[PDB]
Amino acid sequence: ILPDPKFGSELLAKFVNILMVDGKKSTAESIVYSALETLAQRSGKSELEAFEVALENVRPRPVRRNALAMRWIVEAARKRGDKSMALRLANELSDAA
Amino acid sequence: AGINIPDHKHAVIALTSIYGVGKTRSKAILAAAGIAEDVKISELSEGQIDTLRDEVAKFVVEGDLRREISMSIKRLMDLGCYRGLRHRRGLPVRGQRTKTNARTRKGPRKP
Amino acid sequence: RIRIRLKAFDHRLIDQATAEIVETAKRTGAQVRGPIPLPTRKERFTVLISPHVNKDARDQYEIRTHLRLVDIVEPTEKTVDALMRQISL
Amino acid sequence: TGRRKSSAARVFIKPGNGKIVINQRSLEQYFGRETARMVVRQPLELVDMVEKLDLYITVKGGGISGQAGAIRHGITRALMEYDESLRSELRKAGFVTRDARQVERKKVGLRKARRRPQFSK
Amino acid sequence: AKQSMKAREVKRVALADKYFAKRAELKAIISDVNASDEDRWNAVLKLQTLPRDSSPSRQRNRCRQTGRPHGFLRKFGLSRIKVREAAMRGEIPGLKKASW
Amino acid sequence: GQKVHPNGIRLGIVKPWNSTWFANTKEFADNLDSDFKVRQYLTKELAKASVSRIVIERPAKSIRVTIHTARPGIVIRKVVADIAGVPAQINIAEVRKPELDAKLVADSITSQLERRVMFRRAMKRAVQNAMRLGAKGIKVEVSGRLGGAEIARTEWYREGRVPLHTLRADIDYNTSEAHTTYGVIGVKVWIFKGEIL
Amino acid sequence: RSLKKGPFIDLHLLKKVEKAVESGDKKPLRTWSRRSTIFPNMIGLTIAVHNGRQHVPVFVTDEMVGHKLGEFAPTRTYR
RNA sequence: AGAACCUUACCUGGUCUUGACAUCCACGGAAGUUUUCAGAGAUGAGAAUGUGCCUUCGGGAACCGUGAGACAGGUGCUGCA
RNA sequence: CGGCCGGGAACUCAAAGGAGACUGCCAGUGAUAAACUGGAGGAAGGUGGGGAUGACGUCAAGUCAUCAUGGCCCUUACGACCAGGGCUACACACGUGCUACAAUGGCGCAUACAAAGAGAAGCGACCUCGCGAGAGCAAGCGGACCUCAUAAAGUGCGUCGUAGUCCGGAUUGGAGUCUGCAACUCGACUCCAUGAAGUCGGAAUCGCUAGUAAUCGUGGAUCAGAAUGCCACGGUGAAUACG
Repeated sequence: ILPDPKFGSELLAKFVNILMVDGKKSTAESIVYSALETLAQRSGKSELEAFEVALENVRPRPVRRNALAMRWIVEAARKRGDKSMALRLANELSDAA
Repeated sequence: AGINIPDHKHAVIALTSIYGVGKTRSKAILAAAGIAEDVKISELSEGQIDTLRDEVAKFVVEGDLRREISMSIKRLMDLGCYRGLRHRRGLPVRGQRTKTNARTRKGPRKP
Repeated sequence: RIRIRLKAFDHRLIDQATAEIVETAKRTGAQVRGPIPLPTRKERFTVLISPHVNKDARDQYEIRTHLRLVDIVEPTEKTVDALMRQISL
Repeated sequence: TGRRKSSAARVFIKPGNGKIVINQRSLEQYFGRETARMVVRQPLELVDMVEKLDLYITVKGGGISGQAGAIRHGITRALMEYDESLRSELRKAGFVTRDARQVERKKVGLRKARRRPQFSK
Repeated sequence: AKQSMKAREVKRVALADKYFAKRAELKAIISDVNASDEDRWNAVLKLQTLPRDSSPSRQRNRCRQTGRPHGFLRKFGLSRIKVREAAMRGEIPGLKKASW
Repeated sequence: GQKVHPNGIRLGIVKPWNSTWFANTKEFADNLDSDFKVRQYLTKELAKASVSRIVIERPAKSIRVTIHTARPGIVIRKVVADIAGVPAQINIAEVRKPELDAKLVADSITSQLERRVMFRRAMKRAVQNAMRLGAKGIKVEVSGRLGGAEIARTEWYREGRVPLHTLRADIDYNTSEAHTTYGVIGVKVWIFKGEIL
Repeated sequence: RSLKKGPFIDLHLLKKVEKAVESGDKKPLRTWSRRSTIFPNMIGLTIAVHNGRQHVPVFVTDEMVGHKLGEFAPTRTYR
């Protein structure tokens, strides 16, 4: 299991892994980079790196808790399109805050 | 003219809407007429449209293509060949498999 | 200049063949360089075993024909004697 | 020299202070996708003498991450032939190299290497 | 795979070897199209007077010792079962259990 | 259920092939046809000559056929020189141990069956003569209509040690078919000599 | 056909059409090589194709001058 | 691990039946080659040419045709021999 | 400024002969035994991975249709031949794949990366013609050199924007190209036009735990030509295994 130490964040490695449907890694990296760009508008308190309020979600081991949380996040993200590479992070921030 | 009135589309994509000219034929017509391939019809002036009308009417038009297809199929049917017989009975002509496939040619799967 | 190619089936067979060739080459002299082994050609093809209904039953056959060659910088009378004791001029 | 999923990689030591050229081209021109540079920077960051010494690399075969792993094994073999203390310090951390994870041979009677076809009752 | 079928095969390859040359010249003057429409017509004339046999279109190249029309290879010239038995009893160089 | 050939899996392990010649594709095809035709011809003309092994070698435009067998004073290259368009020569290897020969014991079993000797007696005589010579393993098997009745059986006898999942085992296996008034009977014989590789 | 060379017509059909022009009256023009196409000498003829078991006559005119012979007589049937 | 006639083992009409394929007997002719007509082709009738290697030269040896007896052929049946 | 040649056998590659990991060592557990866990060394640590390797017998399972054979039958025949047709037919259902139902998407431009295999009664450089399937010319190569042979997803720019729309491609018409005596039942491909159904699938069911599945491409056998099939190879590359 290799991480992505460009940003560290093995949780974001899991995120790009579950966003790597059909094995497309560079495109999922572009997706998470657009997500980082749209997240740097606010950026919270290191919110562009880690997620604090997104852990205790409305639909809940802590590793399995985070796995179910990110699964629900990806589901509610890919549920709609309309410039998905911003609408997915829009749904993410709506579910988080 | 009357037909092919889209909104916020490029010229080559717009010219596809006429029954008888599509993507590559629109590209060839625009190359012969000297028209850009990316300009929308709303930004396009009528000075190119009056030439485009004759440039497309040089080739087959909607009604002419429809009546040509109709006269060809009725000609083949009245000749009574294998093509005409399969066109009358609703069977494919190019040697497709009517055992399980050719549902689009045969009709709805009611029985 | 003069390239002598040879082919065999067994690895020890092609090894002893090239050994005999390089031994008679060191005998005749003329500064013969060593053997040049080339990558073998693998001729694989699957065959249905039984003549009836069985698709998972297919064998795997391997062909490993070893093809090597040696070089001669200048052909001489002793080299042609060691020849007449594949050729490319 | 090292390899990774059928991708040969040859290395050469040359002190250049930031000169990384692969196949007579810069790394930013030849490689890219903003992940290969990072996965080859990952050994270069902790213990690898990032400056004061550079490495001329050539690659043959492979794709992107395969060539990245091949040149990573190449630079760690260059470090090993340079000295042994840094090799031991790399092996103490999570940098054990030569990971043999090649592609499995296609089987017979299957749709892929480890995929049995669908069968009904 | 019968004696009659192998007789048909050997007479087919014999007629092919006999009438190969004139059929080859006919195909050559058919492929060479620069002029001589009437000579092309006469080439088709001779090609139609030539029987339908004696051509690689007729050449089926089935098995030799068994005559099996299915499961043939142009490298060994026999059936799948016969080349399997040949590699089984071991009278052909190579053909080991391929394992890579 | 369905095992593999011992020789067919140990072609490049212990027991070598019976043909040594290289050629291109069509040359390999016609040469295979020629060698199979001359093998069938030699077998059907010397079936009573106790023929065991036919090995062919073609270095360069020359056939060398060696017959590994016992009792060599039966025949004495005419037929192979007439059929093949290249020069050919014959050799005869009078090998020892005439009882440890798979083709010879298959011929003897088929001859006893066509002479209507009992199956158990024939198998017992075969395995006893095989083990008395000084062998290590012998497995015989008769298949098909054990008595000419309407029920077919596969009676097999073993003795000593006949391994099959050991690839370094010097095991030779041979099949034979006898054409009798009750059909055909297929005999499979296994001879295990030693353990060296 | 490859549509550049001569449209293939069989020799026996050619000579039977010649005999029909001479004295054959164009009625009993039985054909078996339906693989041959048609070219403008077959206008208003009565050609009997051997599509199935016997020969069935079909009138061929200028509206079907460029076509194939096996079209005008089918080989398929429904209940 | 491959249907366009072949494959083809099948059906419509024409054929040959010691046979398409292996062998025996007696006779004639080396073998072979160009080519025309009836015909969808299989098939029948012609017109020229070649005539050898050995010669016990009433004939050897492959080859083509004629007549009969053996047989042959069968992808016809029985894996419940 | 092409490994192109001198030069070198350093390195890759090539095929050989060997070596390298065998519970080899330490601690603990375990009836000191067998055996297990952790750790160092080590490229590989507990048969490293994969293929191959199929027990006595079961289904009187399939094959006398590839073949071999006891018996039965045809033997002016069910035997040999010939042309056309069928094997590709179509009220319907089932099975295995492929293409999609698009926005990690389509299309336009430039461009990065192989393994493996095949080739002479063939592959085909290179030029010209052609929007094209391809045609004329033709050196090299039964071959690590010559040819197949331009890999694509990816990268960089642009176009639209959530619609059957620029997704998708069935069907049909006109015209061409290839092999093949011959392309209509009964081939493939291409130029243009038409562009349908399809908007994520019910009860239910199948495969998969690793650089495997998932996705994209290439080659080969078969074959005159004719595969979404089969057999191999490569590119990117997951999540889960508490039980």
